[PDB]
Amino acid sequence: GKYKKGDDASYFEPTGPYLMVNVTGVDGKGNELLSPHYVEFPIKPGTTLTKEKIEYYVEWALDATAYKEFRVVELDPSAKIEVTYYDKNKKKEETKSFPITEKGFVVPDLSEHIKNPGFNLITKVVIEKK
Amino acid sequence: YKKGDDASYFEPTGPYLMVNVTGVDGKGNELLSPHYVEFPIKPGTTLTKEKIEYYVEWALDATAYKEFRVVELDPSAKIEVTYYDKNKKKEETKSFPITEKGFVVPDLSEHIKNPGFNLITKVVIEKK
Repeated sequence: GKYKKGDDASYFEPTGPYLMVNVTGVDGKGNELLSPHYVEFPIKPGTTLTKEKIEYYVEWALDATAYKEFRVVELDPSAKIEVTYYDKNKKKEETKSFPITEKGFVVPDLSEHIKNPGFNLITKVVIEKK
Repeated sequence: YKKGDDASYFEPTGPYLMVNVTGVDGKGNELLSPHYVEFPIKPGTTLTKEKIEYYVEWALDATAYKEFRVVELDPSAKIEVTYYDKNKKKEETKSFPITEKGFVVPDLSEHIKNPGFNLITKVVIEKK
């Protein structure tokens, strides 16, 4: 490609829990500047993900694009981290949502159901150049 | 490695600004009929009215009017980009007005590697 997202990034699917960032970067006046690029970051259950760590993960997800030099200004207040998996026991698909807060929430261990759950972050973020 | 020197004899492989300019004098007599030039651009750049003015002046340097300066730009000018949305399977077109504050060049990577940002305008030019 002309900008192949993935310097070295794993060629095969992740072997453990990961955070998937899919943000759309916008300016203040509501103009879309950057379309969502797929980016993965491994995470560990037991970790606490706060709003500040989320802000830094999205700034790092931009470094994978042409907007590598932008900083996060403001994260959509309604963003949440969602995870979807199939529960072995009940036999249904289930989805958990965690809100992005200052105190934060702890990464759950869903390994009993899936070894590599995908924690999804899909929002808009106002970004500005450094 | 950035975005290319003297520019390609083929189609660019990165975002680029296509400049289509008609140069007139202070009386609207036409001096230069539509003249086309390409400039590579980088997503994330803020394109202001003043920057556009400089780009059109540079566009004139490859013509009999290289010694002329841009005096006024048509106030109805706009930058438009047309691409094919890969999610919607349709043609999409975005317009950006030329203003003093300007606008930030979007990255349309998800849909097209080398989008062409079209600038069609008429400008008053006068010898320096």
